[PDB]
Amino acid sequence: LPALKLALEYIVPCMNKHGICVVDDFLGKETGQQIGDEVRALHDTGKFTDGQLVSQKSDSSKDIRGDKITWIEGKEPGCETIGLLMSSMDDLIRHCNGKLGSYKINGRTKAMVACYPGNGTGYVRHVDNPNGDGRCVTCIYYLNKDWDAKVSGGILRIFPEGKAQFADIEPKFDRLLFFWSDRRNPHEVQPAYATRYAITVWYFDADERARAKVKYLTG
Amino acid sequence: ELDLETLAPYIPMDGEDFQL
Ligand SMILES: O=C(O)CNC(=O)C(=O)O
Ligand SMILES: [Fe+3]
Repeated sequence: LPALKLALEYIVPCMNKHGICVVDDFLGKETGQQIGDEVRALHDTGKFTDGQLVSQKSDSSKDIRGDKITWIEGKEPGCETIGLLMSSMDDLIRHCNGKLGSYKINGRTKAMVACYPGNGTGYVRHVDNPNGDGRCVTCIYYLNKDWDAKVSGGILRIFPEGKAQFADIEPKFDRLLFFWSDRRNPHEVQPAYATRYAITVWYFDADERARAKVKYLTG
Repeated sequence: ELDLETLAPYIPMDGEDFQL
């Protein structure tokens, strides 16, 4: 499937109708495995640190999210396949332009590479972008070979506003997920009992992200 | 109601944003 057809025939209608869109077998097993090695290498070489919160108050970040992460630009040596993933995500989003709600997506974060090190770690119910920080689309790539959610947990459960059913996303190998980052999609990472890896990029709406930067720079 | 930013995943809020 070309990006153009995936974007226009699937991602766009799916995002506009449901606000949550899964693409399985996104890059293929060979590229998926390479990404998984790069992530293992980061993990093994002690690159990960505690996942942080936008606004840190009295409780530890670890009470809220049990993952450890690093940020990847995609050009670092030994991270080139993550960079290919990021370009592939970018390509999809660029082919969606002007058709994802009324968003105009001009930019994104670096990739957040995140590991829940089993042990019942997860992420309490949250909204990625509750207060208008610019993030309009959350994009997650999973790379967990041999994941059995009934035994190892780690389900991403999303509660799409107004819907008769919540969405349970297993963190399955080579699975790509898009969802609106705002309050339409509260979500949680249910406790994980094996090592769970995912790479997240957030896409920014130009106008909202500009306002967010303004509020922050004069906050 | 809770400030939901206290639960939201951190992102760099200036000068780390990749332009597509
Ligand atoms: O890893 C997942 O499935 C979901 N992660 C998050 O919700 C997050 O980090 O904001
Ligand atoms: Fe989240």
